[PDB]
Amino acid sequence: QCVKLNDGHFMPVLGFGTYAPPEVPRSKALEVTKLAIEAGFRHIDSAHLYNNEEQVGLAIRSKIADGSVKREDIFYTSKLWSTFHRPELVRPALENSLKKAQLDYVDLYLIHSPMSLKPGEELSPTDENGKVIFDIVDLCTTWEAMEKCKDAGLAKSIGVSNFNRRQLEMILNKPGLKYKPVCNQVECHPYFNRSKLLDFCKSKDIVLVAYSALGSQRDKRWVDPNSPVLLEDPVLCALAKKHKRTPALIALRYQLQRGVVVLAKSYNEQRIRQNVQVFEFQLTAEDMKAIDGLDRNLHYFNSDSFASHPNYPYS
Ligand SMILES: NC(=O)c1ccc[n+]([C@@H]2O[C@H](COP(=O)([O-])OP(=O)(O)OC[C@H]3O[C@@H](n4cnc5c(N)ncnc54)[C@H](OP(=O)(O)O)[C@@H]3O)[C@@H](O)[C@H]2O)c1
Ligand SMILES: O=C(O)c1ccccc1Nc1cccc(C(F)(F)F)c1
Ligand SMILES: O=C(O)c1ccccc1Nc1cccc(C(F)(F)F)c1
Repeated sequence: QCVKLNDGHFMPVLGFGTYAPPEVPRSKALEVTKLAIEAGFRHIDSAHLYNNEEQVGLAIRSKIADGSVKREDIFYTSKLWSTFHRPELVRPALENSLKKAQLDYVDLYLIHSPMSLKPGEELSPTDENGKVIFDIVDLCTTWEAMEKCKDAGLAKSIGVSNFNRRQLEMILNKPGLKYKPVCNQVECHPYFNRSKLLDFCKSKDIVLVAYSALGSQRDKRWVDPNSPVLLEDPVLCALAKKHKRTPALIALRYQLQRGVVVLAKSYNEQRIRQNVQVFEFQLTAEDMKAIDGLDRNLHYFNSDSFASHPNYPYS
C-alpha cells in the first residue's frame, strides 16, 4: 500500500486531506484526523496555509500516545507557503511548522506553489483590485534551501506542488542538483487527468500526487459554481452502480490504477471510513477508458488571483 520514492523512503498511496475552509471550527481537524487514523489512513496532508497544523499534529501525537500507531507508521506532509520562497525563509518556515505540529520531522515538505508572493505578515497580500502582490524568486534557490532541510533531518523527503512540466524541468536541470523532488502534488481528477504531466513524472521517477481527486470543495473564493460537479458525473455514477460502490470510490480507484498517489479530504466520519474501501475493488480496462474520456481540461481552482501571476502553472 506504499510507493518507493526516488530518495529511498516510502509513501502510502492513499492520503488524508486536512484542509477545511475558515468557517469550519479549528477543533474539527483534531477530531477528524483521529478518525482518519482509526479508519486506516497513514498518510496525512497538511500545510502552513491550512491553519490546522497544531490540531493535525495533536491528532497524530494522541494516536501515538494511546498505542494505535508508531511515528514511523505515519507519513506527515507539510508545505512551504509562497511568501517564504526566498531561501533564507525556508528553514524557519519548516521549523515553525514542526513547532506547531510538535513533531521532530515531517516525512515530506513541499513547495506549495510556484507562484511566489511578497514576503510578510499576510498569507495573501493584495494591491487595490484584489489581485495579489507577486514576488520574483528563482525557485532553484528555494530548492537549494529545501535540500538543506533534508540534509538537516527536518524533512525526510522534499518535493513540489502545483508545478507544470517546464517548472519541474528547471529544477531537474539545476547544476549541482542534490535531490530530485520525490513528487509533484497537483490538481488531478477525471475532468483534468494530467496525462501528459503524469507521463513526464513517471519518466523522471517523480510521483504524481492528486489533489481535488473528488472534485474539490468548490470554495466560492476560487471555484466557479457553474463548473460540473465531479461526483454527479453520469459516467462515474454508472460505474458506481456497476460495481456497487460510490462515485467517490470510483474516482479514487481510477488514480491508484494509473500509478497516481491520491488524497481524499472528508470531515464526515462515514465518508472517511468509506474512502479506505478503495483497496477493496478494481476497475477494468474498459472502465478506465470510460473515465479517461471525461477529461475536459477543467481546473476547479480558477481565479484571477492565480491566473494573472507570472508563474501561473496553467496554459
Ligand atoms: N497542493 C495544493 O495546492 C492543494 C490544493 C487542494 C487540495 N490539497 C490537498 O488535497 C486535499 C483534498 O483535496 P480537496 O480539499 O480539494 O478535496 P477533495 O478530496 O477533492 O474532496 C472534495 C469533497 O468531497 C467530499 N467527499 C469526501 N469523500 C466523499 C465520499 N466518499 N462521498 C461523497 N463525498 C465525499 C468531501 O466533503 P465532506 O468533508 O463533507 O465529506 C470534500 O469536501 C486537501 O484537503 C489538501 O490536503 C492540496
Ligand atoms: O505501489 C505503487 O507504487 C503505487 C503508486 C501509485 C499508486 C498506486 C500504487 N500501488 C497500489 C495500487 C493498488 C493497490 C496497491 C496495494 F495492493 F498495495 F494495496 C498498491
Ligand atoms: O492547498 C489547498 O488545499 C488550498 C486551499 C485553499 C486555497 C488554495 C489551496 N492551494 C493552492 C494554493 C496556491 C495555488 C494553488 C494553485 F496552484 F492551484 F493555483 C492552489
